[PDB]
Amino acid sequence: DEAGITGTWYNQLGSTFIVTAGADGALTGTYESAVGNAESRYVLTGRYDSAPATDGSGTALGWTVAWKNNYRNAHSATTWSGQYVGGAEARINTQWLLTSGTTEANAWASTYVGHDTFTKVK
Amino acid sequence: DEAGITGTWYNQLGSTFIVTAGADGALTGTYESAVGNAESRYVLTGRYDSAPATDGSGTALGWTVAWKNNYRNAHSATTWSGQYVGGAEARINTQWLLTSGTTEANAWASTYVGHDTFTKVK
Amino acid sequence: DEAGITGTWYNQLGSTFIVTAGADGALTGTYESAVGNAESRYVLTGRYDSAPATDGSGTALGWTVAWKNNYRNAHSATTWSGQYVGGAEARINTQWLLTSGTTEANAWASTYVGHDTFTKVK
Amino acid sequence: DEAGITGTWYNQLGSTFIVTAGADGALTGTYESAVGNAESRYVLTGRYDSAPATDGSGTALGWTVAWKNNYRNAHSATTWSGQYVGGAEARINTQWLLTSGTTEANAWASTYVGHDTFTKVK
Repeated sequence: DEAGITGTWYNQLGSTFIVTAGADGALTGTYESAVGNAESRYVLTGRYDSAPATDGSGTALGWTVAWKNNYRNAHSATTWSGQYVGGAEARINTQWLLTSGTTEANAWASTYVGHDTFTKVK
Repeated sequence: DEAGITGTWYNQLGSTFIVTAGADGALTGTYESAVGNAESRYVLTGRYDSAPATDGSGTALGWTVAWKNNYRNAHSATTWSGQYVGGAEARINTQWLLTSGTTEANAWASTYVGHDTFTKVK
Repeated sequence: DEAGITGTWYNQLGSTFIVTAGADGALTGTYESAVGNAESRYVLTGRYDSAPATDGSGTALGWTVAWKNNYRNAHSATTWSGQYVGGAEARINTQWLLTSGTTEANAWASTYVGHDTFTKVK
Repeated sequence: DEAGITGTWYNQLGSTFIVTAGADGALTGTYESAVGNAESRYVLTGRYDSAPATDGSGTALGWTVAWKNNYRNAHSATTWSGQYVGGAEARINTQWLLTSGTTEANAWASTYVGHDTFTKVK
């Protein structure tokens, strides 16, 4: 599913995920968040299963954005872990962890958890 | 903290995380899990905050491993999201999400969550 | 929102959440999972914010089910943490953690994470 | 493990978890957080597996605190999901989800995730 994953994806917040899937399992591209302490595009990288099961299962994948670019630095990183599901209404269904750099006293509150669903439309 | 992060790290399970931190925010290297459906080294990639706060806060980072190599394919991916804390007993404190490729009927059970602490010793 | 929360709720899997909200912040009732190692109803208990903000924010709440009843014992417990949002299309938006009893060797894989959205219809 | 679980527990932050395990699977008691927007004791309730496996596995359990008492209201709830491990150095190993009541615009950032380990000492 190199073909299936590569391209522009959109989540329920209106964020834009632009990815290229490599034959080797690499994910590279850019992320633009519609929310939070974010402006414009941020580098992403990640990995995907380049030889998924042929029993109708999804394709496992994940990627990271560190929220620093030329405009802003939110001193934080998000990882998305999920699976690509192909077909007429292709989706990437994810859960994510957003960690901030914190002092040791605040480290208990360093990490948000959430879920994003990406589609090829909207 | 390019210097601080780059090198060999070990978690509480005895897994080995070998990383290079790029001046640009890139993380590249290899991961070897002491547990699960895993053998030998797997590619990782990720990102880190290359200009962290100077108020004693940690450095945010994350990375992904897709559990396919020349030996095995576990049809799964783990993302670690966390922060690097420098000093005499440097640590990377993480939480992680492990997603399997699943059928739609099993997708509710696709994702494990856990936490790993990495040190430069053991 | 004692009135708003009390009643029968349904999630996207077709599970049924039957709850009573107490004036004191208590949640009591029963849960029936449409999936997994589950049959019929299981006891639940939990808590909710009985004096929520009046600025349009949701109402925080959570509850637990241990997956033992007279029929089955899945040696596991799920906690849902979320917020109630009132109005024409009332919802309870949750994330959940499902922990199994494990041996120490398997404890890294003890916990699933997911998300459920409950509505008053279907 | 009604006997094993019932009593006073302490986590790595110095919080105090006071619980009674019922023969029926109920957990009742009080929680006092050493951190966050919290003062004094808060009601908790939860559930545990009252007939765990006899193969050396832990005992699954969970509980909820809504962060309202006579002193403060943090408009939030935490759920802990985990397992009790008996013996000389008994532990309750948990992961937790802390949800705030939010506006719909902030709901993506409503939930923290973390992990607490409880012991009978300190």
